Amino acid sequence: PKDAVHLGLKGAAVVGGIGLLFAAVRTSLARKNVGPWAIFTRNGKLAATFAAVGGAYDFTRAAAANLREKEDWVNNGIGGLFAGATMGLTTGRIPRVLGFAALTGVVLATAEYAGSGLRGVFKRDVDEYERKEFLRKNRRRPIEETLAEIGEGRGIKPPGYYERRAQRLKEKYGVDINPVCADPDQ
Amino acid sequence: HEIMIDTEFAVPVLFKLLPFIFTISFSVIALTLSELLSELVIYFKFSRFGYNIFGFFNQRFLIEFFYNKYITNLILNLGGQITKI
Amino acid sequence: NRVGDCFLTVGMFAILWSLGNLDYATVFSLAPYINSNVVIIIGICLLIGAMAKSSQVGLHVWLPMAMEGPTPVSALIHAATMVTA
Amino acid sequence: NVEEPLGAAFYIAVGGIASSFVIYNISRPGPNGEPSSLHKWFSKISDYKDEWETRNTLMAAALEQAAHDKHLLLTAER
Amino acid sequence: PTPESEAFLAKKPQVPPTFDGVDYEDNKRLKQAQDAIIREQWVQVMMGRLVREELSKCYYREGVNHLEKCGKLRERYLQLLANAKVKGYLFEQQNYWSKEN
Amino acid sequence: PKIPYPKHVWSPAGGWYAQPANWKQNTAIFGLVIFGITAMVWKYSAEHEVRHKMPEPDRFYPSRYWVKQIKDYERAQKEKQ
Amino acid sequence: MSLLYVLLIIPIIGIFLISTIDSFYFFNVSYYKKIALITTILNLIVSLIIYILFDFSNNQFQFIQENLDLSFYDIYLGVDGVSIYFVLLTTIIMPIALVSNWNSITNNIKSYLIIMLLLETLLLAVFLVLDVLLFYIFFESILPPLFILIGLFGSSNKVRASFYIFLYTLLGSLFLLLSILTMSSIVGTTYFDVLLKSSFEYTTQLFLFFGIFIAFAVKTPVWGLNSWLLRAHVESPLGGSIVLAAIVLKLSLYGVFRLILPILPQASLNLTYIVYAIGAITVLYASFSTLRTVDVKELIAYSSVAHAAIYLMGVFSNTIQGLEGAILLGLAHGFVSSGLFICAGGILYDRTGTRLIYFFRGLTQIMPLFSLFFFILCLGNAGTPLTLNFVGEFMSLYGTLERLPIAGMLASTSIIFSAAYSIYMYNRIAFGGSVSLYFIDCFRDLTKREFFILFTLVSFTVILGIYPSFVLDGLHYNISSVVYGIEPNASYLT
Amino acid sequence: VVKLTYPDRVSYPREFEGGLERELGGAGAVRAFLCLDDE
Amino acid sequence: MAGLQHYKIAMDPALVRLGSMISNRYKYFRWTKRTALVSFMYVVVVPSTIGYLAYKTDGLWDLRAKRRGDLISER
Amino acid sequence: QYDPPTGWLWGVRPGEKYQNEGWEGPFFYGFWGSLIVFAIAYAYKPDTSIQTWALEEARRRLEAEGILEDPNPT
Amino acid sequence: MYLSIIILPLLGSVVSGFFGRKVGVSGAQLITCSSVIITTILSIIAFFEVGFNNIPVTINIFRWIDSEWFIINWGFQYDSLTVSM
Ligand SMILES: CCCCCCCCCCCCCCCCCC(=O)OC[C@H](COP(=O)([O-])OCC[N+](C)(C)C)OC(=O)CCCCCCCCCCCCCCCCC
Ligand SMILES: CCCCCCCCCCCCCCCCCC(=O)OC[C@H](COP(=O)(O)OCCN)OC(=O)CCCCCCCCCCCCCCCCC
Repeated sequence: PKDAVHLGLKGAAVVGGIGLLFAAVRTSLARKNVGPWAIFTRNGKLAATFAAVGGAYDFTRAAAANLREKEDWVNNGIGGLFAGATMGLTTGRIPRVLGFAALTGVVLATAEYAGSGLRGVFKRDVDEYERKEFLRKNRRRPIEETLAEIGEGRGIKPPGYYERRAQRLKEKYGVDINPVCADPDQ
Repeated sequence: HEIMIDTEFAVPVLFKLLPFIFTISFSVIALTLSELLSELVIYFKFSRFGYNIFGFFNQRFLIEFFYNKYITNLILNLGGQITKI
Repeated sequence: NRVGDCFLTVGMFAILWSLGNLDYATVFSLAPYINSNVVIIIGICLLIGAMAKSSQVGLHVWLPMAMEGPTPVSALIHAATMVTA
Repeated sequence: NVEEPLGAAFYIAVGGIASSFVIYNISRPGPNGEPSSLHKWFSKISDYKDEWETRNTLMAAALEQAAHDKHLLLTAER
Repeated sequence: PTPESEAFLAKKPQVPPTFDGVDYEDNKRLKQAQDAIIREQWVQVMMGRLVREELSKCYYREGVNHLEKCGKLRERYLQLLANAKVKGYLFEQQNYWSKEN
Repeated sequence: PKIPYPKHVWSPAGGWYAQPANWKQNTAIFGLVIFGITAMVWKYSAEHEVRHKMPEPDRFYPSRYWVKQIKDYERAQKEKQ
Repeated sequence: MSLLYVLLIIPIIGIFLISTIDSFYFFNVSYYKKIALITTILNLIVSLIIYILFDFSNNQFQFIQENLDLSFYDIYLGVDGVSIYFVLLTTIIMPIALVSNWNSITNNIKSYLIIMLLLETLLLAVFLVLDVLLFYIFFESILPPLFILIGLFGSSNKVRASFYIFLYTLLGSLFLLLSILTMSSIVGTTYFDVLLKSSFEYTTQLFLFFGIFIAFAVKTPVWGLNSWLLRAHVESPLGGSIVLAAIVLKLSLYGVFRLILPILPQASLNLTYIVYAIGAITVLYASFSTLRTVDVKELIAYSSVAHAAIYLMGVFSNTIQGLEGAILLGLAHGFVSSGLFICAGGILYDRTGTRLIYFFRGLTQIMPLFSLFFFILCLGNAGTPLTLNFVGEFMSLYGTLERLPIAGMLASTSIIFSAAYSIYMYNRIAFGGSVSLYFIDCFRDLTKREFFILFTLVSFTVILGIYPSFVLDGLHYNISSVVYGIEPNASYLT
Repeated sequence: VVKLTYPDRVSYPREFEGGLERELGGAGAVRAFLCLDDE
Repeated sequence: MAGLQHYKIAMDPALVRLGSMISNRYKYFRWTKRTALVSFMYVVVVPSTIGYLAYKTDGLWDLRAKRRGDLISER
Repeated sequence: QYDPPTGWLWGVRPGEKYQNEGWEGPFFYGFWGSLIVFAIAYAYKPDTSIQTWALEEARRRLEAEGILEDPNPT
Repeated sequence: MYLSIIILPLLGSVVSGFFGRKVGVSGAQLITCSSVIITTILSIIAFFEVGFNNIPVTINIFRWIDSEWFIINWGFQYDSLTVSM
């Protein structure tokens, strides 16, 4: 388990701090003699918007892990989905709320599923020659291994298919399979 | 599925000749209603009951009306939506 | 008629699926033995095709409108031969 | 008083049907199931008794080995 | 039996229709097996086609009496129709199976 | 009366009131062509038809005069006693 | 020298002659077009010779040349039954497409001929290469010439059309390339006779399927990824349109038989319901919008979308008849869409300068020869029996039905709706009153040129509609190799 | 109205020796009435 | 007007203007409740319905050589 | 009363004759000539279809069973 | 004769349609009516051969569609229903 509120606060701080930095650059780059307190008067919304998004991101992903009791890539998706919605909330247009949510959710989930090399990669630390060798000539597999993942039917009828179907049909419809004979003399 | 034996022997004679009795009589009824009467059918036509009956059967149970409204024009409007929206 | 053609095609597809081909001798030699639900699927399918070509109440509207052709067409095509397909 | 000639399309259709009948008849294997003079030529030119299999096998093994070499070079230990 | 034609022998498989004990690095031997599985499926299929042809002749021969005189071909065709199908080699190339399992 | 129409429009079926002066001669050739093709079709049919019962000798069955299957049977059946 | 290399070399020679003959003789542009046409005839003659020698029941690639000089990217050429008919379609279509533009290309004629000749070489190389990465290289190579062809010879909206087809195809192809590169890394090559023996693990297959499917759905195209076609197939010059709909749409279909069926069997079978929902949706949506399309060339372009949905569903049927029917429909679509584009983009457009349906009516009265071929073509588009279109639609539809009945039943509704838009478009143009009162001048009927490109295309669809064995006999053995499955008493013989 | 007033069958169903069982295709196919339950 | 000289056509300005509106209509699409509902129905709902039905009936039935005493159902 | 058959085939007015655009030679003699030749060549092409080979083996196997009569008995 | 019934009306149709300019109005009527009347006589003869003598006639010319299990021929069967129709 994890504290969604506590983790969300840290998320708001990290990205609000970055937003505050970008707020300072806008204030520094102002042309008119506005002053040092332009940080929270003109550009203040920028820092607030950044704190709102990264806080929402860290809250909803932390909450998503707590609700599902799982730690997988999906949680980064809903976190981005909520963070993107918060980004679009500032514009005030419903399509931008959804579209911005979708992009943030998709991008952040895709990065987490594939493990983007932004900070390190999943180092195999194994014999790569043996890995590629095994995948290369694994030409024939046990049939059950295939059947475990595509199943029976749809043209996949391994030997003994009919006996199992006979058994399967009896357990469901309560009917014994006795096909008729086309030859009167039998 | 054989019925022909019962059709030849089991059918009562009244129901065998019933079409001919009806044919030979409604022909008299139809031929008398015209060229002798000719106002009675008119009285029926100019009744609201008869007027509606006449129109409904003249308009073929309104099938072409309902087919055109809810099938043909339905497909054309589906295409209009797909192309435009 | 193409609406009825679509149902006739699925019925042919159902015959092919069950019996391996669609020549008359094969179908009629194996008919007593095939699954009774299969016979219904094929039978209903070829009944709907028959409805359109023989202008039964569901798919009838074309035949009255076919009277727009020259008169010898109505006698030959839409009264005597093709309506009987 | 104008006369309409049969036209070139008449001779293509009639000639094509006549030519199809003639060409089909002369191309038959004859009363016995023996190939004609031209039948033996077409069978001979497109023989390839084992040519495709021989060449295909040689190429498959060569690209097999080439993949082996690249796998060796690409997975070499740093 | 009908003699095996000169053309027929040129395409007759020299290997059994199986993938057991076949070295997949041997290109020639693998393609030989694939050809044998494919050809065997077609033979079973073409067998049904010939049975159907005989059934067709007896139906038009026995007429009313076909329901009684064509049963032997009738049974044969249904058995072939229930069993023969061109399924390819590629499931059996990728999936080995044992009877003792 | 008869409708007016453009004389520049060429149609394979003739056009509007088309009858060439030589229509009988042309009809004779085409009918001859039709006979020739039909005869070829007749020859094919009389050789490739299949029957499973043959007609009785005294019955009106004119195909017995050209169909190969029946002609062979009748010729072979004449060898009796 | 292999006959397959001769196939790729002849058009390059014609390009060389076209670009140099000014130094041996102001040369008339008729000479240029004569060179290009004879170049396509010789390429067709070579493909006919190959087919006469081709063997129908060999699982070895035929007419291959040994290299023994391996490099990083070597062009290996080979042919079997599942590619031989696409090669024939390309070599028959290309001369007809050249004659269809004989008069309508008035400026930059040398550039037009060189692009079409280069297109011939590149499209042929797609069908003949024996390596999966070679397939991508030829598949993508046709884009710059196609971009230039549209932009130099297209109609008023040619810029937007040229950009759409380039960016759509590139975007989809980039997802296919990532799929191909993953295969190349696992197996060590993409040569067919090596990769087809590999057995990718199921999760790898799923993510390989996505990426190859994204590209093939952009190129089919499926409905919703098809606005590039509605632009490019309309704005293109007539010869460009014939090549784009007769051969370029067929690339994704032949691509399924090389890139999905042998190496992704488990992902293909597990995802067929997603493929079938998209193919079913495409069949209905495209049909309804075709019924409301008022640009005559756009209407013929949209019907290509509906037909390609049926061959796509037939190719995922995993049944012999569905797979053969898919190839049969692909070929029949090539003859019919070529003829209908000639009728609209080449006969109506040249005479009127417009493509709007509202201006046409009663053309039969003055153009009987056009209306006769146009009607036969519209029956082919409706899949009328005696055309190769019925044989392909029936076999494709039967395989789709047997694989997934609800998807086949919806796909079958095409028999009703293809008739609807084909008959509706025929009636409004050829029939539907006397000759349109918008025509100030009278119109001449088909010229000899127009007659003999329509007659030739109509000849192919009808002859193959009556004897489709001419293609099926060379398809049966090779197409067996892409089926996935087993019978219980037929498999594992001892 | 028809359901309330439609006559009962006025003849016993026709019977067939052996039910024509062999000539109707054997026990695998459908046969004719033969000393079965009444109707 | 487009390369080769074509025949004189009484090009009706209203019909030409209608043709121009159809080519340029994409430039004026907007998201409204109506357009979003229609777009969602055609793109999501109906396809997902066919997809769900195709999913649930995949492998349900087989007709081949099914006799009396057998079932079309396989699953 | 009937009219004489009229009309300008290929739009050639009755005074003049058809003018060749330059495509007719290659298309009629090269394109169509080659297709006609190929069709004749195709009559003499040997049958290499899987059906022909498989029918012959199927006939022998059904001769082995009591289905087909053996022309060469034992 | 049995094939000649099939192709004779088709032959007249292509002369009437694709060579109308050659035969004109009267030639077209003479060829079509002749080609249909001759077919009708052969049909009456066929009705006696097939129906009265109970000899069905099978005719197969060339295969139409040949795929694994489906073999559809250009083939015709004459039986009692055929000659009745
Ligand atoms: C399915 C594709 C086609 C395969 C079959 C190919 C044709 C086989 C032969 C068909 C019979 C012969 C047709 C003759 C042509 C009709 C008369 C004619 O010349 O038209 C010109 C006529 C000329 O008529 P006109 O001679 O009266 O000239 C004056 C009339 N106007 C004013 C128009 C000039 O053009 C038309 O008026 C009608 C245009 C449409 C033509 C209709 C096509 C006829 C062929 C139908 C094909 C049948 C397919 C069968 C269905 C498939 C089976 C499942
Ligand atoms: C709307 C159109 C629909 C068309 C449907 C397609 C047709 C199917 C329905 C009709 C079937 C009839 C076909 C003809 C059957 C017989 C073919 C034939 O001509 O056979 C004769 C010839 C030699 O016979 P052979 O096979 O050698 O027998 C000995 C074997 N040991 O064998 C040959 O090889 C000769 C081949 C020559 C061509 C055959 C004749 C064609 C007749 C039809 C032509 C119609 C077009 C007319 C064109 C205009 C004519 C004025």
